[PDB]
Parts: sequence; structure tokens; C-alpha cells
Amino acid sequence: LEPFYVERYSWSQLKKLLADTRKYHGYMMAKAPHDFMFVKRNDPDGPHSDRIYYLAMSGENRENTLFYSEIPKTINRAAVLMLSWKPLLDLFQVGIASYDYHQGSGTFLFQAGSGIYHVKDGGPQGFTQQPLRPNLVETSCPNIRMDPKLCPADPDWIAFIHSNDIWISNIVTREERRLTYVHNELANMEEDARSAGVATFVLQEEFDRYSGYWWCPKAETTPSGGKILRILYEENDESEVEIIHFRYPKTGTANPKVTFKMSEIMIDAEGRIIDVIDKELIQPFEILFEGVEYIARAGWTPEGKYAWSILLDRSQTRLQIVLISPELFIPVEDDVMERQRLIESVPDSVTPLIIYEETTDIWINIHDIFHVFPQSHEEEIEFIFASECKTGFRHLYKITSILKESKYKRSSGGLPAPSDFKCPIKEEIAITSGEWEVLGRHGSNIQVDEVRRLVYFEGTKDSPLEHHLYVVSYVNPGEVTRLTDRGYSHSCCISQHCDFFISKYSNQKNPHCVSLYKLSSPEDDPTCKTKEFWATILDSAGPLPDYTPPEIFSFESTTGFTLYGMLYKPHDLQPGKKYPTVLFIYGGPQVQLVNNRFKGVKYFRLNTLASLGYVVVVIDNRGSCHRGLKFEGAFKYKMGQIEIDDQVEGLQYLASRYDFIDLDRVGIHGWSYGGYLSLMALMQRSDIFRVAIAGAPVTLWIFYDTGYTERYMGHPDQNEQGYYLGSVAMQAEKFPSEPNRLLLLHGFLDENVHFAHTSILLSFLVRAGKPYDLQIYPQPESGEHYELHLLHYLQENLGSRIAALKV
Amino acid sequence: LEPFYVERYSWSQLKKLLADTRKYHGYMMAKAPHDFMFVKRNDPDGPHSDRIYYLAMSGENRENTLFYSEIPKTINRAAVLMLSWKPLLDLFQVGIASYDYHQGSGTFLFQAGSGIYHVKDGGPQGFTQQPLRPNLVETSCPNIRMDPKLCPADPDWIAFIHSNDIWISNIVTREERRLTYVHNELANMEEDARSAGVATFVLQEEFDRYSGYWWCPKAETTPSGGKILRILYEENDESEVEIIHFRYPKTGTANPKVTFKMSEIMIDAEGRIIDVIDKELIQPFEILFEGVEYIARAGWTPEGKYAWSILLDRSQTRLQIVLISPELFIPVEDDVMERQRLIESVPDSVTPLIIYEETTDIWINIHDIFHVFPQSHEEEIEFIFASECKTGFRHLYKITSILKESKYKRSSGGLPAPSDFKCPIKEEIAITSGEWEVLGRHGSNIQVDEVRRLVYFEGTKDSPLEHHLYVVSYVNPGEVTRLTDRGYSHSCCISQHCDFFISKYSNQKNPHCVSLYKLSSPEDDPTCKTKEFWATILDSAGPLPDYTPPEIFSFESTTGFTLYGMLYKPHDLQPGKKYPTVLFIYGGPQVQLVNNRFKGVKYFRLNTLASLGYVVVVIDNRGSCHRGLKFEGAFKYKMGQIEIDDQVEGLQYLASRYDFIDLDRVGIHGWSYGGYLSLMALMQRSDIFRVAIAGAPVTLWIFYDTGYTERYMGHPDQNEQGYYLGSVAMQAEKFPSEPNRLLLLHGFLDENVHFAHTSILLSFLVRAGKPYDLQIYPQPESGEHYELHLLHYLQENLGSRIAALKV
Ligand SMILES: *C(=O)C(CC)(CC)C(=O)Nc1cc(CN2CCN(Cc3ccc(Br)cc3)CC2)cc(CN2CCN(Cc3ccc(Br)cc3)CC2)c1
Ligand SMILES: *C(=O)C(CC)(CC)C(=O)Nc1cc(CN2CCN(Cc3ccc(Br)cc3)CC2)cc(CN2CCN(Cc3ccc(Br)cc3)CC2)c1
Ligand SMILES: [Cl-]
Ligand SMILES: [Cl-]
Ligand code: NA
Ligand code: NA
Repeated sequence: LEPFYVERYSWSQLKKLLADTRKYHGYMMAKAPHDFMFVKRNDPDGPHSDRIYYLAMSGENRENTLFYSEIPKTINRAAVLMLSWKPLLDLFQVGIASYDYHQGSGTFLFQAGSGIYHVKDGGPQGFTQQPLRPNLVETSCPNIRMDPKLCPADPDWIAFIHSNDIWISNIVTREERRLTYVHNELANMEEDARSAGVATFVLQEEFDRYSGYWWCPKAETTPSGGKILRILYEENDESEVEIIHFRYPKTGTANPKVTFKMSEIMIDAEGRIIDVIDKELIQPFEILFEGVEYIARAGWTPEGKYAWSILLDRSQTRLQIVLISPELFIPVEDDVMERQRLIESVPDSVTPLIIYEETTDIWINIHDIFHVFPQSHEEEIEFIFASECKTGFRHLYKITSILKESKYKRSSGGLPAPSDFKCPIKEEIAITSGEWEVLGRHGSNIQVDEVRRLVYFEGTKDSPLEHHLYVVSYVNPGEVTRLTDRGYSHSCCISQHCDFFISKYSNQKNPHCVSLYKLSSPEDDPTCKTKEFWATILDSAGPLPDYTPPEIFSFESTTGFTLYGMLYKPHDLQPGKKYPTVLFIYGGPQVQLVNNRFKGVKYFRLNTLASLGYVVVVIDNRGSCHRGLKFEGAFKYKMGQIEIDDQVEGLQYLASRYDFIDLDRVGIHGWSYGGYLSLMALMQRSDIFRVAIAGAPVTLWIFYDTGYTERYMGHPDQNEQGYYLGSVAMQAEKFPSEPNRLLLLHGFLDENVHFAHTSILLSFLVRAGKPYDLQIYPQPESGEHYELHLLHYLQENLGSRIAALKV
Repeated sequence: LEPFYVERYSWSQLKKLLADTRKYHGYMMAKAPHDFMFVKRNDPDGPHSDRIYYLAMSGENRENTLFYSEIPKTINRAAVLMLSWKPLLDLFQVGIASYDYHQGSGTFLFQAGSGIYHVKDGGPQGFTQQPLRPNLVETSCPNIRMDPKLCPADPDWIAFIHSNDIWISNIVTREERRLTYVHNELANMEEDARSAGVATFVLQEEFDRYSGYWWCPKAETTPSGGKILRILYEENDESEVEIIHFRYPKTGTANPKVTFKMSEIMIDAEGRIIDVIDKELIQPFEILFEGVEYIARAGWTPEGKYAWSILLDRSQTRLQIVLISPELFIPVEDDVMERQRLIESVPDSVTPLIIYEETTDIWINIHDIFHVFPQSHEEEIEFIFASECKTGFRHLYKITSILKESKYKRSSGGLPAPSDFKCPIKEEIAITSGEWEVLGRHGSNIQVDEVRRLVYFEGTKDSPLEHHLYVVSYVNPGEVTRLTDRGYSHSCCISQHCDFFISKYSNQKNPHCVSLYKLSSPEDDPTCKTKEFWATILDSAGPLPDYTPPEIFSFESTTGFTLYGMLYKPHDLQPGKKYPTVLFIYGGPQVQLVNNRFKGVKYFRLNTLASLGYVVVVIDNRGSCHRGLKFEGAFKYKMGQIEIDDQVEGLQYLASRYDFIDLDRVGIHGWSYGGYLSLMALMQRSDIFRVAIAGAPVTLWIFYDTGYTERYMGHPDQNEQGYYLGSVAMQAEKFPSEPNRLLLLHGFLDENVHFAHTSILLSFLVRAGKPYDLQIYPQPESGEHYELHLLHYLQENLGSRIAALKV
């Protein structure tokens, strides 16, 4: 077996090769249709049953905007119907990321650039046949308005954030009122570190929560003829949180001081504000919710009788679903005389209600699944929730909880015990089960059909390489019925009326498609669900000829799990020759790289590496996503210690199976946790790995945030050895004494993994007498430079003939 | 002619080679004896005429401290007397950079670490024969005290800076009093940006002025029996000066707002403070000193009748020597009623006195030469000054100026004209002349013998490669007499009594020596000066065998100047072979690299390069030091444009003269302006230069300070093209498209040439699609890493066989 050497291109020739083969900019295709919504026409004489609204990007150099399409009552089943995209909005006098809608009025609300706009379609006023003009919500606010939301109780009112405070605005009367006076934009960021209605850094970055306020969905009527609207909101104080060059709670240090507040808004009979009463909790947040760090999720019950909240402790091993009555809130009064009367006036029976609680030795994984049924009995609440805590796989559970009067009484003048607010669980039926998970993140949710008493959900039952749509009953659970076709992975939106679903689907060979599917039952059994192809929304471009996709492989690991991987064979594969191998890696939690999805957009350059004569390998090691909580928990307290074993094991599996892998010329490369592991690979296994290109590596776990690090590694005092061994900066001495094996890539203004990680690693590498190569990216045309430098670095120090002579 | 290839050592082998050959740490030898002072014994029966005091480092791992040595009345001229070093101070209960002394009391004052200390020797109390105990000046000041100075009028009092304010302290009574209340350490650096008695950044960095206050050398007696002491001081406001991550006035932006203040200190008959009156100028600084940016130098006349100051304009093309009477200062009064009486009470004849003024089209070069003779007539002042403005070479001039009453009268209530304070010049004799300069920087000054009416000075008369001591009359100037021996460069201290001088001397082959020389006249002519070797103070270690020094060469440049250089021939020079060449460069103003001095300490690694088989070249291009103002002015408004022409010219001179220079493998390398020029070399002349290693390069002249940039390049608006063409960051497109030719080295916390220069160059290189290599030094063991990486980089991309195959 002779070694294959890649063609030694010049820097200009590589720049040319990259530019000629490039087809997407910023690793981004035009946004496929998303954020679907079905509205019924209700026109017996007309040809259409529904109108669907959705956000999409019409072309490559185009802005994301609202379109609609017509769903016909019948179809020509010999033909294939391609639904035409009708633009909902007219061109402006600036792209839309999301939108709101109020079923009963037709009112859309959305932000596009600086403006907040609205239109009407599909309410009482009917359905347009031409693009509507977006109506600007006018303002006297100087700065950009963020996070607009329609009030579901009254579609004339909206709320939004401006300079970290909550405002409301009427789109008909033009009235505009500030609700919170927590932040003062004249005062500096060190003194005034408070905010209302806004999720702080860790909650956005690590818990995927981007909003901090929620409208009450119903309006309390007043005797006068007017009403009371309500906004539940989070209020954060970040004074004690560490500063960096904004507020970044690094692991071990303080998180924000948080609480719930409520804004009570009296409107008169003609939509004019009478008064605004800002209301705080009756007792402090620390007393009523013992041991809670993070407000993970929040909202209201369907009838708006209670506010709900999913709450976590600092260790992220205890979740609590807690109902909060509006009566727990009293007006803010710095006068202690009036305040004391308000505390005593609120009943003792009015108390927080912990309707659910769960624990784990691994960690809680927050998701977006939580459905509350209409309240039939006064002293019971019925909901569906998902959890990994019973069986180690995320499954749906229907839970009924009893709303007891609490044993703790506030009149006694003491503090409540740890479990005085715990509601008894009457019932707890398992809706799904097995060695597979329900998906509750990244758009995956559930659609509950309350009529037929079913629940649609996404899951990994057929395969961990494919997401599929399933349906099952929630009263008499049993037969789980797959609705999506095997051989693709699916991301699905189900109509609110539960008679259609859309699926965005792909596999390794075929690009993304979006298609509409009609749902129906057989006449003999309404429980049984079948689907029929109705129409195409987005048609695939087809298997483009210049991308050769990889093969999914697997191997039985000595760890006792099947580990999956991807293999890009070199193009023009020569007989009796061995090729240099690049291992692309991420390897951290909450990500799966290996599945039956199209990888020719984001990872197109793994194919480009294969075209030059590199074997490219990717392996989902233990800790990675979609394999259950036990598989994920493998590296608890042990980050860095187990990942490379699985990579090396999978690499040796391929070497014995394929003679064309040259194990003497193996490189490794990743970004973020991938960069971290690329450093760990060269440190621990320099026998295996010739070169490591670490992009934006975590080098020091004490420099990363609370929400992420503490979930997987705990508090630093309780894991002194894990933090030391897991931090590559502390082990600089263990890097190679050869140069041309280590390359560090990092941006200067990266606010996720700070440059500090790279610079402190550089600091200790220099003190340890070790060589490194470095590229920096200070503050479009630089993804070009990165790709260029990477090909050149691999060529010069791994792939080419010159590289072998260099050692 | 076959190419020689350097031995390809591994990274570990290079680290070993560097460690084995290393003999100094941080490019620093132990400090040779400096800051000399001669005190007469005045003991007719005893064997010694003088005691000399001086600062020195006794060994390598040792602190800089005060020693003394005994100068005998006679010597054994057959033998060579090596003076023993006697320690002046005892070990403490922490090194000394400088000291003060009060002739008439014996009082030394010095800072060592945090403490300010004092001892006595050589006054009325006599001469110790054993180490004295340093006496701590006690304090209630919390923070470190800076810049201590004895009051020459009263050796009981000192002054010092504490938290940017001037304090005084009595070393006998222990009284301690704050004089200025300008800075408040509780208030932050953005709000309170004021300071007193302290030179701001640009004055320290670019004008070598480190102090901002000066004691009046005489004490005004009061009727009571007490007296008045005076401190002239600079007061700076840096509010409008730009901030960076301290106050850095970048070119084009505002410098500090400056003025003169005076502290008047009434002491009673027993050394106790009665009162302290803080006094400001009668009219603003901007009115009295029209067009002055920088207070370059300041002090007092010998009798203390006037304060003096050397003042510059923003362009640094107009110097003014200005006398300032204490009567120009009035007490500070925010009450306008009392203030108005004080303004009218001061006479109109009391006015600033511009005793000298000069201009140039090139630039003024500040120096430390300024001697004022005792005032014989009431309306005349007599002084020696040095200047390049008459002839383009720095020469000494004796000037007599007439102290006129000013035509401008303050009672009129108008502002003064541009030239109303100009004093008529009665006389202006040239003391020296020719195509050579007097030296007035870096310790070089003049010693004026007022008895014999001579002046000792350092100069370049015998050679621009050697500094020498000369003497000449200042009444009847003529025969300039060299006192130092040819074949060495000399740095000299002359005794205050003008009967001895010490010289620290070296040449290319022999390390530094320090020797004492006795001065005397022939009996027939007191004007004629001769010298005799008296004793050795520091003996040279001798030509150490592992350093081969370079040869000084020269060549007649087409520019019309003789340009000098240094050549390190490769060791073990083989016949009929050509060697790779490294050009070491600085090339900026105010530096000369090429002279007859020992280069085996600071530039020892140029020899180490020669030992591996590199030709090392150094060339003093136009703009560099010690060749006159015309030679220096060559690159005015044109930095970057002319330097590399001279380097390439000198390189081609050597190539035609020596066949062993391989012009196909020429590298360039420098730090600071050298790094800047290394970038300019690869940009302009990639035909000549294969590789460029730029250390801490200036890449953008608008990012550098006012004092330096504007002196050589003017204000950016008046030189738009020079700034653009001189800034390498703006011309990233002109760098090579080949990799392995450009290497950038920069510290992260460099506060002279900021990292910003490198990062913005990196920014534009990435946008231009250009390759670079980078090493960073974030925040002893790293000069090791730099040297290691440089040898390896030259080896891999210039010197070795692998480097030639790589292209
Ligand atoms: C990790 O999670 C983070 C996101 C938080 C970093 C902490 C991450 O994913 N980073 C990441 C970085 C890059 C590199 N780009 C960063 C931005 N930079 C902009 C810029 C602007 C101005 C200047 Br002067 C310089 C730079 C451009 C560079 C890229 C990616 C995306 N992945 C890269 C790897 N890729 C596979 C692959 C493999 C081989 C080759 Br050749 C090409 C691609 C998958 C996507 C993420
Ligand atoms: C230019 O004027 C400046 C001073 C203001 C820079 C703007 C300059 O002279 N710089 C300069 C830098 C170095 C390099 N050292 C910088 C400090 N650094 C400390 C450090 C601490 C912690 C860490 Br983690 C990293 C780094 C160490 C590196 C050196 C010098 C001195 N000259 C170097 C060149 N030398 C000749 C020479 C030639 C070849 C070889 Br091999 C070795 C030496 C002359 C002295 C100045
Ligand atoms: Cl079941
Ligand atoms: Cl003369
Ligand atoms: Na996120
Ligand atoms: Na200086």
C-alpha cells in the first residue's frame, strides 16, 4: 500500500478552486417555508378548505417574508399539485423572523427591521386576493422596539420591549404607555443593571428562551363597562453578575437576581387606559419558590386563571411545574402602612401550587412541550408533559394533579417548609414508552386533538438517524402510528384543526423538500389515522452532480452502545493506495451530526475535502444527542475524558474494514466543542492524530457560563478534578514539542466562546515552550479565508508529499 | 556557486542550542557604574583627594545600589590601580534607579522600592568608613510615593508625588503636607483626569521628561526669622485626551491642557509650616505663551530669580527658551473681587521673557543641554545652548540676551502681540562648528568650568561611529581638544571640580570598561588640557571566545551620503558557496545601530544566526541618528518611502563585493519601526525579500501618538498622502499571495505600539485574501520562545533545504 499525496496547489489556485465550487454563502441556503398556520375558509360554494400562511425566502438574495397558499377541497390524483406562493405583504415605502396572529380578528403582528407592523386576513373581514399594505404601529419611542406581541384578549393592544422596559400600544387609538420604570438609558450599564420583560444572556444562550413577558389570554370585565388586561413578566437584576469586555455569569459566580411581577392594566369602555398598577409578589421569590435559580419557561393556562412556570434549581437536577395565581401579586407600595394592609387582605388559601416535580442524577433537559387541558373540576388540573426522569428516554405523560389548600398559612408569620406547596398527583398515565425519545426542542412539539383525543408528536422510534411524525391516543394509549415515510428524516408542522400536516424532509442523497399531507380516518375506526399526499410546497432541486454524499456506518463499541458515523470516501478512489484522513468533530451535548439528512449545504466542504483525496470521518461519540439520557450522561463531571476514546475506536473500526485509510496521516478539526476536542485529541492521543485545527475552542471551563458548564460538570468546588482535567489550558505541558501540528482559529469578538480561552491557552503554551500556529478573525469574505487557510494547512502539513518529507 | 543549507534542527534541538549558548537574561548585562559624583576630602594629611559616589550592580543576580570609591592623591604609574567598590548602604530591615545629593549637608535622598530613604556622607559631618543605615522617611500616605527630590534651599525638606499630587515632607520634624488638591483617588479616571507635578504620557515617551515639578534653589527670608520655599510645577488636564484599553493622545487629536503653577510655602524659624499658598499665572497659559503645546524642559536660574522653560509648538518647528518670574504668579481666588485687586497689584514690567527663539523646516530635537551663568548685570542673562538650526548640526552657542521691559502693557486690557515678549540678542558666539554634532541626549551633556572658562562636551568630530570627549574655551573658541582615545566609543561623566572624568567605553571586539582619568594643564598654558589614566573602576571581562563580532563597512550611496553598516560573515565560511541572508533592521529616527561599540550583549543572537550559516546585515539608512539634521530630515512627510531603497542599495553593494551572499534567500526582521519597515520591505520589494518577520509593527500612523508622528509626518490633514502611503494597513492588497513569507509578532499589552496596529493589519489582510503567520505574547521565559520561533521560522522558510523545495 503506497501513500496517496494530495495535489500541492498554490494559495491562489486554492482560492480559485474554492470560489469555482462555492454555491452557498455563510453556510446558508434560502430559508425553507416555516411557521405554518392553517385558517379555514368556511365557504361551501368555493373550491378551497384552508388557507395556509407561512414565512419563507422566495430566492437566494431575498428577504424573509409572509406568504400564503390555497389548499383545495379536492385534487387530481393522477397529477402532482405544486402550490403557488402568494405574497401576503406589499413592498415597503426589513425581513420578518416571526409573527403573531389573532384567530378571531385576522390580525397579524410582526417586526420587520425597526418597524412593528400589522395587517388583517382570514378573520370576519375575509380573505384578500392581492398583497396587503403593512400598517406601521407609530411611536414616540426613540430606540428600536423589540419582541412585539398581540394581546390575545384584545387585538387592538400590543406590548413590546424598549430599552429593557415593557411598553403597551394601541394600534387603533395610537395610545402608548410605558409599564415598567426599571431601566434608565441615561444612567450607565454598571449602575443600572436591571431589566423587565427580557430574557438574560444564559436563558437565551443555554435554555432557548428569548422572551420575558406573557399576556394573560382573557380579560377580566369591570362594572363600568371596561376591563383589566394583565401581563406576567420577569424582572432581572444583574448587578452582582460578572462583567466582561456585558453581563456574563461565568460558572461558579452569581446568576441574575430574578422574580415575577405583574402589570395590571385598567382599560375603559372605549379602549382608553384608566390606570396601570405594577404588582409584585406577596412574599419574596426566594421564599415562595425555594431553591430556584432559573425560570426556564412560563405562560398562562387556557382560561387565564393561573400563570404557569417551569422552574429549575442551580444544579439543574430538579424541575418544578408551578401554577401562580394573579392573587399572589399585590401593588408595589414603599409605604409600609398601606403595604401591611395589602398583605393581610390576601387569603392564606392563595398559595403557589407545585403541580409536578421530578429529579435526576444526570440532568434535566428543558423542552417546549407543555399542554394544559380546559379545567373541568375546580380542584384539579389536567396536562400533558414530557420527561426523561422515569425511564431515561423522553416520553409523554398525561398527569392529573389535585389543587389542595396548602398546609402552610401565611398568617402564622413563619416561612413555608420545603414541600408545603406540593400538589398530590391523582393520575400519571404513560402515553409513550420504549428505547427512543419524543422530540421537544428546535421546533419539535406536540399537537393535541382534544376532539378525537389524540396527540401528534415527533420521535426517534423507527430510528435514531430519522425523526418521524407519530400519533397516539392519550386516554387509552397503545398503538403508536407513524405518519411519515421511512428513508427520510422529517420536521413537521400539524394544523390546529388536525386534518393536515406539513413535513420538511430530506435524506443524505436528496435536498430538503416541503410537502402537504391530508389526514383522515377509516369510516369504521376514528382512532386509526392515515395520510395522503395533497401537494408540494417547496420542490427539491434534486441530487446536484458536484456533491457526492457520505455513507452512514455503525459499529458496536466496547462501551456497550452502537455508535454511528459518516464516511466520505476519496473521489477517484485508486486501488492499493492509502489516503490521509481528516476527522471532523463536534462531540458535545445537544448536537447530533450523524443522521439521514442532507449534509450538502452546511457540510459541503467535507465533500470538497474528499474531492482532493482526503478520507473524511464524522462520529457521534457518547454524550451526543437523540440516544437517551444514559448515553448523554456518559461524560457527566468528565468532559474531555471519554470523547476521543469513541472517536479513536470508530477510526480503528474503519481502518480494519478499509485498507485505504492511512492511520499515519490522521488530522482532526472542529469548532467550539469540536475545537475543544481537537485540542484534547492532540494532547491525549498524539500517537493517532498528526494535526489538530481547533476553532474557537473552550480551553478553561471556569471561563464558560453557569447554565451550560454547571449542568454537565457541576459547581467547580464539587468537581475540582473534572474541571482541571477537562481544561486544556491547565495541561499545556502535554502538547507536542513538534511544530506544524497545532492550529488555533478564533474570532476577536466572539461572545459565546470568548477569545480569552484562546489567549490564555496561548499564554500557557508559551510558558511551557510549546509551538502553535494561529489565525485571528477581528470583527462574509472571511469564511472564504478560513476555508482557504484550512485546505492549505492540511495540504502543507498532512496531505501532500512535502508534508511527509517535512517530518 | 552552490547554495549552503542550514542544519535542520528539531524544535527541541533549537531550544537546547539557545539555552546552551545563552549568557544574559532579557538582553541585559549587570548595570555598569553610573550617576557619578565627586566630593573633595579636604584633608591635607590624608592620602585621598576625592571620594566618588555612584550607582552600580555588583553582580548579575543583584540589586542596583549606591557604592563609593577612594581617589588617591598619587598613584604607582608602573602598576594599574583597580578601585575597590565600598557599599554606601547597609542591607535593609528594593533597588535604586537614581539619587539626590545636597553638597553643603552631605544628604543623599533616594527611592528604593516603596520607601523613600536618606543618609549623610561628605558634608560637615565627614566621611564614613562603613556601610550606613538608610533612614526611612515616614508617612501617612496610603499609596506608593514617586519622584522624591531634596529642596536645595533646605535639606530638611523633600517633595514627592502621591496619587498625582505634590506633597512635601520634613525628614527631621516628620511634618507632612499635601500641596495640590487636583486629583481625588476615590473619583474615577474618566471624571478626574487631572494631575500635578507629573509628566504625561507623550512627554515621558517622546521627550524623555519624567518630572513635572522643580524646587526653587534659594529661600526668600521673612522678617519673622522664617523663610519662603517655592516649587514650580506643571498642572495637566487630560479630560479631552483620547482614552484606550489610559490617556493616549493619538496623532491629530488633543494633547493635555497644560499650565504652570507655583506653590509658595511659608516656613517659620524652627522648620514648621505656617501656610501654603497655591499660585496660578496672572493671565492664562495660552495668552502669555502663544502657540505652545509642549513644555519640553524646565528649571530655575542658579540664583533662583527666574524659572526657565524650553517650549515647543505643535508642529515642533519653533523652540522658545522663556524666563518666568515668580511675580507672574498670583494666589488662586474664585472670589472675583479679591482676584481683581491681585491682578492690578502686579506691575506691567513683570512679563514673560523669551530669551531665545529658533525655527526650522525639518524639526526641533529636544536635548538636555542648557547652562545659565551667574547674573552679573541686572538687565542681561548669559547662557550656553545647543542647536541644529543655524548649520544643520548640533553645536554649542554662547548667547547673551537683554532683559527689556515689554512694549505690551497689561493695564491697557488687551492681549499681547506675537513678538512683544522677545528679548533682543546682544551676542551670539559659535563655540563649536563643522560637519559633526554635539551630543545632548541619553546622558550626554556639558560640564562648564567657570574658573578656567572652558566647556567639556561629547561629540562626533573624529567619527560618526565613535562618541568622544572634547574640551574648548567659551570666550575665545578655537582649538577643540579630544580627551578620549580613538578606537573606542565613549560615554563620559566629568567631575563638578573639572579635574577628573570617568569614561564608560567599548568597541566591537572588547566589552564595556569604566576608567577614571585625571585632568591637568601644562605649566605654561592653563587653556591646554591633557589627561592621564588614574584607575580602573570596572574592568572588561575580555573578548569572550563564543562571540565573533561583525565588520563595519560603508558605501557611497547614490543619495549622496556615506551609509554605514555591519556584516556578520557566516562561521566556518566554505569556499564557492552562497549563504542565506538575514537583514536585521530598525531604521527609524533617534537610533543608530552601526557604530564602534560592543554588540555582544543586546545583539548577541545576530552572532548566533551567523553560527548556523546566515549572513547577517545591518544598515543605518537615511533618517537615522548622529549624521546631522539634513540626513535625519530625508524622510520628513515620507516615512516608509525611502528606508528600504537604502537597505536594498547596501545589500546589493555587499552582493557584488562578496559572492557568498545568496540574494535569492534574503530575509528581513525588526522590532517596532524595524517591524514596520520589515512589512514595508515585503510590500515594496518582494523581488528582493523572501520573508519578513515584523515584531510589534506600526501599521497605521493615525494610531500612534501626537509627539512622535506629528514631528516627522505633520498633522494628518496636511499630509494625507504621506499618512496613506506610510501606513501598511491601508495597502494590504500589495502583500504577497504566497504563504510562509510574512510573520507578525506582537504582545497583547504593549502600550507603546498597540496590538491594534497588528489586529487592524490582520483585519485588512483577511479582507484582501492574503496569508500571514502570527505569534502572540499575552501579558522572562518568552524571550526564549520568541528566539526559538524565529530560528525555526528562518530555518523552515529561508535557510534549510526543505525551505528551497517548498517554493
Ligand atoms: C461554536 O459553537 C461557534 C458558535 C458559537 C463558535 C464558538 C461556531 O459554530 N463557530 C463557527 C465559526 C466559523 C468561522 N467563521 C466565524 C465568523 N467569521 C466572520 C469574520 C468576520 C470578519 C473577519 Br476580519 C473575520 C471573520 C468567519 C469565520 C464557521 C462555523 C461554521 N462551521 C464551519 C465548519 N463547517 C464544516 C467545514 C469543514 C471543512 C471546511 Br474547508 C469547511 C467547512 C461546518 C460549519 C462555525
Ligand atoms: C519597539 O520599540 C518595542 C519597544 C517599545 C516594541 C513596540 C521593542 O523594542 N520591543 C521588543 C520586543 C521584544 C520581544 N519581547 C517582548 C516582551 N515579551 C515578554 C512576554 C511576557 C509574557 C509572555 Br506570555 C510573552 C512575552 C518577550 C518578547 C524584544 C526586543 C529586544 N530586541 C529583540 C531583537 N534583538 C536582536 C535579535 C535578533 C535575532 C534573535 Br534570534 C534575537 C535577537 C535585539 C533586542 C524588543
Ligand atoms: Cl404504553
Ligand atoms: Cl569656531
Ligand atoms: Na441558543
Ligand atoms: Na523614552
